Amino acid sequence: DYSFSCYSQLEVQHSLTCAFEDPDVNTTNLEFEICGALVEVKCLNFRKLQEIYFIETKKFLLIGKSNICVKVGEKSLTCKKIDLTTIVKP
Amino acid sequence: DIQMTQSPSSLSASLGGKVTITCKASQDIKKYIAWYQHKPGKGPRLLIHYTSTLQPGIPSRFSGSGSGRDYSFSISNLEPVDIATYYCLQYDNLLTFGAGTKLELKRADAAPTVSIFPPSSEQLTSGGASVVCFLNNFYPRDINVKWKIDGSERQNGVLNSWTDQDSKDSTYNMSSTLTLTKDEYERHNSYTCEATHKTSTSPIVKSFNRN
Amino acid sequence: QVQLQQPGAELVMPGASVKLSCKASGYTFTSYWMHWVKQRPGEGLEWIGEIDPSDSYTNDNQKFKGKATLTVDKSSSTAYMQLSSLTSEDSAVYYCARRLYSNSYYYAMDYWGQGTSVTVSSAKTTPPSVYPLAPGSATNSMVTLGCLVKGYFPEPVTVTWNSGSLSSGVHTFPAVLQSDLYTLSSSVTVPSSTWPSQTVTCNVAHPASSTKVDKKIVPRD
Ligand SMILES: *[C@@H]1O[C@H](CO)[C@@H](O)[C@H](O)[C@H]1NC(C)=O
Repeated sequence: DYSFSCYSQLEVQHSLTCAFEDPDVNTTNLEFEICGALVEVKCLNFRKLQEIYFIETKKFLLIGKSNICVKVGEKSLTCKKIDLTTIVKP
Repeated sequence: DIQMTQSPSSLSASLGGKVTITCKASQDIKKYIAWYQHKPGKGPRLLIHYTSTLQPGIPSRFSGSGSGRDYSFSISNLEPVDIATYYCLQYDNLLTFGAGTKLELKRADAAPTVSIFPPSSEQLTSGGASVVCFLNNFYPRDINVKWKIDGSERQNGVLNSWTDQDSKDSTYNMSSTLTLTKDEYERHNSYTCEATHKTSTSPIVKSFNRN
Repeated sequence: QVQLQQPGAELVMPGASVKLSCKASGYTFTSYWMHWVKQRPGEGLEWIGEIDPSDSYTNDNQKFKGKATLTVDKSSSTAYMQLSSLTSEDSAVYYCARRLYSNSYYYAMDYWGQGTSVTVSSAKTTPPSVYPLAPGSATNSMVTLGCLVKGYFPEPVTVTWNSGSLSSGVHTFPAVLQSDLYTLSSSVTVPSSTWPSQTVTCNVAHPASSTKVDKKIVPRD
């Protein structure tokens, strides 16, 4: 499977990072997506770097559990629903 | 929550024509609107999602348009298979439906066929008596039935039931029932159901003498 | 080829708690969401909530808080809606519909279900009373024959002619509740030189009372 463990930074720009937990993923053509608790659009796409996906946008509502999914093209690969206020790095 | 005012509530056009239904949201729903067809009995069926993007299997004669708060939907070359209701739906923050639009096919005027039926023997032996008046195949839908027992217009003890516009022939149907008691039924003689319709100046009169 | 099956109608007295089902077939169950819609007899459509089969996440309307509780059984590929503390204001048709393919929260649906016509009433279940409607002592080209069904509860009632062998000309009218007893009528038109030699039978089935009546239409002596 393609599980992952995200962590967010926000003490007052709203940042959210997600790193794959599986050891050797191809990590090509697949992209992360964040839905729910957004302003203008219902879903927004991450940005890849090395093997970590990064989304930095102050348009977060910070309410409820937001849905982080992985898509390969237009089909979803896996999904999870996490509260962004609990995933905070030290 | 987001008020989706639909207009009109009911319309009618000719065979092969074009109809238009508008829907105005109470706020900017960002082009997140869909239109649903709803035939009697069966469940709804999606026609157009996201303002104007159609579904696989939906003919090209169903179009849509709109912006921000005002959207429109149109049906071209009306076929008799489109007699149903049509609902809106926003999906920007909630899921609010419109008031609906009853579509009706404008066919030629058809005179109502009237049929009268006295109560049965199995019913009269149980303290009841119901006379039945069927009015089948008639357009327009405006119909009025009146029960007359020996000339006296009876107002109490009437149960009416109409039908929707069936896709075939594009007509309507109606059934009136004069429920009584064995006593009050076996004390009179004539039982008429007079129908007032557009296709006739004089009311279509049908009765039966008990003798 | 997407099928969404629900029971046609269920009768449960007020104050209890039921669980309406929605069985899906023709697609991967953990890939699409499910929505529920309540419709009153004269009113329109009212969205109740949405469920995600991936992890039982709910986005429900606040109007139905504590009343509706969307659950899901993934092994049977089925979605349930539990309605607790039933009252007369809950007697409505409940449709279940498959949501379009999306990860967003608020999104529309495409394929629907047939809907469960729930009737909430403390009245007793009553079998129907069926009566024929022959012309009597009344000679043209077509002849109309009727079938009346009075004194039954609850809904629904399936009325056919010749056990389904007659359809062109059948008019099953919607029932009318009076004194908590429904009344239905059916009509069928048949050529003149056909009805006497070829019999016409009205079949009336009521599942809640487990009853089925068949009445043959005969003129007179
Ligand atoms: C990723 O997948 C593509 C096509 O499926 C393949 O060509 C490529 O070699 C894969 N990556 C690695 C590191 O093997």
